Amino acid sequence: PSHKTFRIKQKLAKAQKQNRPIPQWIRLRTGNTIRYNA
Amino acid sequence: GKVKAGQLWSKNKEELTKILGELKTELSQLRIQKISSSGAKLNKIHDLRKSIARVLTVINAKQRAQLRLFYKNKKYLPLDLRPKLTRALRRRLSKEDASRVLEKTKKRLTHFPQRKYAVKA
Amino acid sequence: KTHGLCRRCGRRSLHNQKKVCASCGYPAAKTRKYNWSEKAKRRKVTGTGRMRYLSTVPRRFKNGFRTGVPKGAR
Amino acid sequence: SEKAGHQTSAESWGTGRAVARIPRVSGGGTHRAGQGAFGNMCRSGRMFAPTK
Amino acid sequence: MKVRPTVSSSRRKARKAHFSAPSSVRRVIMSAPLSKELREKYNVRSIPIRKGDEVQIVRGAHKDKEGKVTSVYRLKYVIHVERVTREKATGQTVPIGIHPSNVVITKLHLDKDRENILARIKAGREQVAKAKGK
Amino acid sequence: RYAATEIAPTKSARARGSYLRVSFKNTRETAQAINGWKLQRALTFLQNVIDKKEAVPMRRYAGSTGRTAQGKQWGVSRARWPVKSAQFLIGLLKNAEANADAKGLDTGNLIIKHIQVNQAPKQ
Amino acid sequence: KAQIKQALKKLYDIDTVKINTLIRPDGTKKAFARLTPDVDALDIAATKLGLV
Amino acid sequence: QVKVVKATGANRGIKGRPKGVKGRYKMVDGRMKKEMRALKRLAKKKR
RNA sequence: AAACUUUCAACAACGGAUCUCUUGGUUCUGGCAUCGAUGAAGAACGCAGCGAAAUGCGAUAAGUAAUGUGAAUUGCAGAAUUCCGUGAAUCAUCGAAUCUUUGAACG
RNA sequence: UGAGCCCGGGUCGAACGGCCUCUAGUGCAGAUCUUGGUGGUAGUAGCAAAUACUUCAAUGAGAACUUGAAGGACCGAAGUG
RNA sequence: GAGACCGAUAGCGCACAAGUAGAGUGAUCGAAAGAUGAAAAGCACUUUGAAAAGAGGGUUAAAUAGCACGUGAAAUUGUUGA
Ligand SMILES: [Zn+2]
Repeated sequence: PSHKTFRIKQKLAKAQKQNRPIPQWIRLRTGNTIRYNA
Repeated sequence: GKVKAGQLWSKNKEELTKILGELKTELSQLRIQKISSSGAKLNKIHDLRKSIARVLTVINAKQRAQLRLFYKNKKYLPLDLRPKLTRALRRRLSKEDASRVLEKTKKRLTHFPQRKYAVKA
Repeated sequence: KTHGLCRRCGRRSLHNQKKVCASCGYPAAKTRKYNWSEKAKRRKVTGTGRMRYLSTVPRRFKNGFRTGVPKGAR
Repeated sequence: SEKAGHQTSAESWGTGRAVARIPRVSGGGTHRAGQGAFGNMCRSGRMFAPTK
Repeated sequence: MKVRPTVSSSRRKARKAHFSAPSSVRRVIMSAPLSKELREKYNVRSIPIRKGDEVQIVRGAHKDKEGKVTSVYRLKYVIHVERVTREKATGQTVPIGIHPSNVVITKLHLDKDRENILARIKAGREQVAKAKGK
Repeated sequence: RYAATEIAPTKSARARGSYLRVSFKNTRETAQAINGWKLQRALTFLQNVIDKKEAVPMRRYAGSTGRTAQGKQWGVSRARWPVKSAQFLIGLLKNAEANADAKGLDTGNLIIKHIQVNQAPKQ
Repeated sequence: KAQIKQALKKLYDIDTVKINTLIRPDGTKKAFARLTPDVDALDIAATKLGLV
Repeated sequence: QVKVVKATGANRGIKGRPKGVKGRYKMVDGRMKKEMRALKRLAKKKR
């Protein structure tokens, strides 16, 4: 709801961060196998 | 923008605080002017951060050396300066106590200790 | 709802009425564990997390839990 | 290993259903749910006469 | 034949250690032989490769190409010899990874550390040569 | 790679499309309609299918399909208008025509010697 | 708000009439520092902040 | 009283309760047909 | 005759079997004895120039001190190293430090 | 005789076989068998109610269901606010 | 440190960002998923296409290896030939 707490606001922020896609320069590292975010 | 740990050891407390202050002031001014046109100023800021960590380590190390000299001949020491070991090792009997023996046992070993011998074939 | 977030284990298994975690039993000092669920034991056993301090013990043992500094150091 | 093919929770659905009477994994949110188990004919199942 | 119990002959463990070695270990694995002139001058057979050295490639498509070492890419066990390059599609030149075992060092980058390295290897070689000789 | 490997690529022009999101059955029938035809005749035919002036006969995949008088030209009653399939075939024919221009062939004499529709992994 | 005002005054020599703060959704804090009428924000931003 | 449901159509391969059934039910198959003949044959032979 | 149905062949599809490989598992054997109120095991949130996860670390935050080695890191960009040197390194070792909120958890 | 064995042609790229002994998780058409993949049915059943949509211009490669204007309808303050 | 063991439907559920994704109010349940090439040398440039892509041209021993990437069976399908 509109009423929340800073701590749960921070957790909601982290969930957004983990949804971010994969940077392109990761895919060019030697020995890399990561293609798409899971 | 990188300080050497070797130079910091010779310098004393008052000089170290001046270096720590000027490193932090430099980092504070750099960071605000870094928000625009990032570049070669980025690694200078990174080198500044490692310099701050280096000076903090030397300041703490010298202070603990002074305290250990102060507590050299005192019965109780701060838990920070006490040896860590493990919880079980800390509770273990001291070497002097675990080696203590009864007086009657000592008398028997004094006059009847294990000898060296051989048996012919 | 019937279950809320548990502070000790992080799961949404804290009963709102009984105020007891269905997974770890937070108000109780001991962590809930049962021998009829080997899968449950291995989910929360030592080694499933960070191992902040106990990872550093073996190196200190290998050197005898020594104290001091190397001779001639600066 | 003595626990190979055994560390799963499976139960036969019954006789009146038009499916083979083999223990099937419960659940419902995975590819594994509803799959046969505990049998030497079953993928990821216990082998016959496990080597001792 | 291996004798000491601490030595292992497992293929699985040898390949794991080789491909997961740290940078310091990889430096030893990335060694190259010394030239014949350098062998009779220093009484040393091999030495780990480094950036300043001059090498002559003796194996691969680059038959007898000489040049100075440019990079020691320890992450993929390759070295970059100067002017030993291939053009991409765009025409930009990229270096060709040469293994140190495929080259021979002709000129050695000299510094106090490497004179110490050569002296220690020579000391062992002459010690056993006289031990075996007499 | 292509299936008709008996044609020298120097004397021909080719086009290809993969994982195309059109009905396989509809595309197969309309490809069979223009098989062996001239390029310009096929292009006019495929346009006419879009405007419902000519119809594509449904030979194999024609289960419960309506009847029209436009199928009388082919000798069948079941004919249809695969608009989507025609549009995709137009693009490939135009692309193959463009590749023929680059090589230098005569577009007025080209015929569709080989046309094939295969199945893609399903969605 | 008290800490931000003191930090601005002691370090960058900025006097503020009031400071309004909010916590952004990502978890960072934003401070709106309104300056005294005597000083100019544009002049301070150009010199001490490198901002145009 | 017991509703016998044949495991065909939408009832083929269902883990639990068929949709349009109220109380105590029972599922049947062809495989059970051969069984019920077997137990009946054994009981009749023994009776 | 064509079309359709079927059989075979060539090529092309669908699909991932077979062969080959393996920083994995499984079993046996040997040396050794080391968690925690000096705050453990577990949970959470932060930290990289460009990172989501895994990994590492804790506002000194992909790390500090010391020791050894001896010239890198590398996906890109930017700094280095004067190399006749207290000295690169996502290096190894490791005796000194820093170590946010909780959690036996303790105003 | 048979289970099978051998060769030729094509594809492929890194290990394999004959002899004789030893050993076994050693030979499938079925088990409403397990997992995976794929068919006919089939371009078939079907894509519901909320009366209702229409004209020009713009965007755009592409406009019944995107926008502007105009028209025709509607919720009708216990609303489709 | 080893094996007359298993070799990606096998071997531990997990050879991979696996007790992960996901399911359940919860206790708990619980997968799938390895392989381009010696080296990315991962296709410059030209042309058609709105684009996705296609065709030339090129790298390579090989593209009958183009990241839907070693080899590529059968079921099932297209074209051609009878
Ligand atoms: Zn709990």
